[PDB]
Amino acid sequence: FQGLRAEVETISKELELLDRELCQLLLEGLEGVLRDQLALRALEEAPLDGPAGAVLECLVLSSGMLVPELAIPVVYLLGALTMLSETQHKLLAEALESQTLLGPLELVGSLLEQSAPGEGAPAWVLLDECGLELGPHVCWEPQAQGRMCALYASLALLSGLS
Amino acid sequence: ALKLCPHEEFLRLCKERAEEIYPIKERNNRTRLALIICNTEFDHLPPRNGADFDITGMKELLEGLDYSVDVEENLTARDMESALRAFATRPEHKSSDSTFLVLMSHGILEGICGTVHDEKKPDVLLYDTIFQIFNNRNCLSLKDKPKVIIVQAARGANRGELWVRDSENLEED
Amino acid sequence: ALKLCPHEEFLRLCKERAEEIYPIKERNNRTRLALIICNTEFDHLPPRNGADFDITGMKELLEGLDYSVDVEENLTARDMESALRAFATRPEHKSSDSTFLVLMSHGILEGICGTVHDEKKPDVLLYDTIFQIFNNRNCLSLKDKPKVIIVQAARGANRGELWVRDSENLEED
Amino acid sequence: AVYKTHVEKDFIAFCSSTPHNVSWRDSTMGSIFITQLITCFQKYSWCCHLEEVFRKVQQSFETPRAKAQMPTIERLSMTRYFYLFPGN
Amino acid sequence: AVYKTHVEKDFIAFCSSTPHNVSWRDSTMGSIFITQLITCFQKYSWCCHLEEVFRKVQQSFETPRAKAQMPTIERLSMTRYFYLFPGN
Repeated sequence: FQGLRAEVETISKELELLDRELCQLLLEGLEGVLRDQLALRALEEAPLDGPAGAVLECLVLSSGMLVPELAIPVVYLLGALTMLSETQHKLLAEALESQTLLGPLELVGSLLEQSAPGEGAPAWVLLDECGLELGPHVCWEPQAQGRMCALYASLALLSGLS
Repeated sequence: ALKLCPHEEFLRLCKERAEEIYPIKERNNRTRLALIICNTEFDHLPPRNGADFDITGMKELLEGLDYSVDVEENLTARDMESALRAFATRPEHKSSDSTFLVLMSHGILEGICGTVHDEKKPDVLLYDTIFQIFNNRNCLSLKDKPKVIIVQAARGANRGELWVRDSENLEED
Repeated sequence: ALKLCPHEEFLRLCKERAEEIYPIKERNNRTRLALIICNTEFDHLPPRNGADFDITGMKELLEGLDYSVDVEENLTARDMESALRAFATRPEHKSSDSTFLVLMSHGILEGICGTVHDEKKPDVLLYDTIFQIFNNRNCLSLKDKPKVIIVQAARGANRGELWVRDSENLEED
Repeated sequence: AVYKTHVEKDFIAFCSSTPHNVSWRDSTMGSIFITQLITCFQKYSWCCHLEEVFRKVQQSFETPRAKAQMPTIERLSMTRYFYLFPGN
Repeated sequence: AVYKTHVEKDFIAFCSSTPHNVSWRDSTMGSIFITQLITCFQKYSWCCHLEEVFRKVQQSFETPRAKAQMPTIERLSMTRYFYLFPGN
């Protein structure tokens, strides 16, 4: 967990250096990329417009060249988001629009620390999409570790822009 | 190379800007002193390789400005404080008109790091300590004389760059 | 009275020192803003008597320098911070070229005191907070524009006088 | 497009007293620091930039009439000279 | 007799980076801050005082290529201009 949190902070610290207006335009573009997976599949091949087009305008210069100091953090965020389902993606943007990322990030970090190896609750939804047995319930199944670690990165990186 | 000031402009400035500029001792009877402290090797911090180039450059520059340059390398916070108080007590400043203090090491916002500095074992010299050493109370030979403190120590771990709408072979101190 | 620079020297200076001086927006289409914060009455400190004369003097001076002067008095540390972000977010700075921030209160090496400040109950606005508010990250309308912070608050409270070999009716801030 | 810039730039702070020291202010006259600053601005703004005016202030504070204080400049990030050009 | 003087006076500190920020250094070329300061001294010492030379340094650090740095002046207590007069 400590090595995972350090791997997250090495990118979260470098995304705090992005501008306030650029963080809002990046957040607006990613919330738009949510609704349309047509933008998600084009990252591996990668001017354009739209949700990913707005994100593209955030990470290019006057000549359109990529900024590796800013493209790599976005590549790492998309790499942690691909391990999650579209239901988890849409619930993450629900937490984005509600601007209450402190609660779920705190709970995921507290769980992730303990695990060294209910119905109608988004966290439970979130945990049901992860693959846990819901009903305290400290019982942890390792089959969902990677998605929860990717969820933690999908949470902390957004808090770095909050 | 370091360009020199012609004799005309030096004297004209001394005539027409007497009360606005700091006085100068006679070149014949002057003893300008400067001090350089530079920590390059550490036990828990990456090495500051290449600082030797900065040491010789500053030393040669200050020598061109007619300064006797003292050099200290790789010291602890106690040794750095002791070296500073020893430099402040040297009597040649009575025959001097100014001084330079070139500090080069890792640092934080509070001050400059020593050789054996760590987050758990902090070995740091505060910037306020320097001004305390060279103020008019502890150093009386440099009263009413310029005191130039040129430091190179990063003061935070955050980069100092942003991004606004419209080489790479260097280490970080 | 405030003497003015003739138009000729203004135009010549901008011509011969273009890359060395900060640019100026045309006086006709300019919206220079300045901010004054001044705490005079406190709950645990004596009041900064006469401060207003300083208040009126600074206001008239900045108006002579073609600045629209907003004035705030007797705020808490939270209220002072809130007023500062509100001033930093004002859109007239996009049509301005500079800004002034005049703050008058008692202060500590760390910053400036509010109205409800005490040793056990500190109400203090930090200097670092100001730079955080008006840096290029939080304030983008004042990018590449001068930012003048004129403060009057002793930061140590230990008299700043000595004695070396060779009126008085005022309170202390 | 996007370009690189600094986080901190073009800053200048003029404090009434040196660190750990007292700033003075008179009940009948206001504060000495502000009074001298206003006087130096009235006399030198038309020909000296802001930083040069701050020197004229400090020049007036060399010998201490009665109380002794020295205004100091801190966190100076300006890369250019700021001429105010009064009347322009 | 005995007279009054200030506790702090005639100080000037030139730091390689703004607060909370990183200073850079190249193995083969030394440090960017020291190299620029030395170059500005070689080019402007004979006609510009110490503070004016420091401005020339900051001007060279205005627009930033690759990594961005801004050397800042702090605790400026000088009441006069310090011309070095190289060669005199």
